[PDB]
Amino acid sequence: SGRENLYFQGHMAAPARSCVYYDGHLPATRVLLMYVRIGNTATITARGHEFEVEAKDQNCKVILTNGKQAPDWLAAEPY
Repeated sequence: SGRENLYFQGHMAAPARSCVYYDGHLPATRVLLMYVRIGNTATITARGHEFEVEAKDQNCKVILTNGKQAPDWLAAEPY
């Protein structure tokens, strides 16, 4: 609880200018859907549901270009 100590610089999602869409509730159970270039749109079909996304920024939120919010299981991380 109370020990102000630093945390190691660890492997995190690095802004690699591509958003990689995964079906994953966690960054562990993630299933590789596709790689989208930052600044491009992509129809993500998962479970027979198409999510038209736009890889807005290299933080890689899953923001649908159709105006929707995606399910919690739909993740994106920069490659």
